[PDB]
Formats: sequence, C-alpha cells, structure tokens
Amino acid sequence: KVFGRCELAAAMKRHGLDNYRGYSLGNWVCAAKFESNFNTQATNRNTDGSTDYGILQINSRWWCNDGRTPGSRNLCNIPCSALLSSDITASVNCAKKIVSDGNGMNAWVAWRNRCKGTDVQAWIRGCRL
Ligand code: NA
Repeated sequence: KVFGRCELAAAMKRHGLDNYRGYSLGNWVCAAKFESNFNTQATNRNTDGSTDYGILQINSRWWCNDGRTPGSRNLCNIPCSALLSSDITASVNCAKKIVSDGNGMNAWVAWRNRCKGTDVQAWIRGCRL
C-alpha cells in the first residue's frame, strides 16, 4: 500500500512512534518518505546480498529473515515479508528495536542524509493528529 503523508503520520502516532526515544513524528515520516516513498511494498537489494524491506527499508542482515541472507541475525524475529504489509504494525515494532540500538535514527541512511537537521516538523504540517 502507498500511504498518504498525514495518513502515515496518524498511523505511526497511533503505534507509539511520536517522540519515541525522543524522535518526533516529523522524523519518522521524513524517513519513510525518503526510504520508501511511503510504499509498504518497497524492496531494495544491497551489494552485500542483503535486502531492505518495507516502508522503513529494514535490512535482512540483522532484523528480519528472508531465507536468502546467509548469516542473517533476524533480531526482530520476523520474516521480511511481514514488513511489506499494508498494516505497519510489525514495521513499527521492529523500528523501535532498531532506534533503541545505540545509533538512534542514524541507522537509516536517508534519514541521516535527508532529514537530520532539517525542519522535519514540516512533514506533519496540516495533518489532523
Ligand atoms: Na515538505
């Protein structure tokens, strides 16, 4: 499913992402925008053989099992395909684990390169939150 901006903002807020680990909602929406263009079905393969999945482009090397990443850790205890659902619940539960890992949102290269230090608040402007 491709989410609308405000629709995603509302869903993430509902799933407890607003200010989670002190990252405001604007951050999560910005990240999702640039990682997957708000599409829960986005997949991208990496040169190391791992693949990123879903709206937050979660990587198969550490967080999910896709059966084809040798030496995967599967730290969110899920198949990667679960990350492609129209329901963002598992994506969200796993993102919380990631962002708590030590590097916070720097784990998401597009957040770091495109959202960090910007007025991320603009991503939720106009929504009924
Ligand atoms: Na904008």
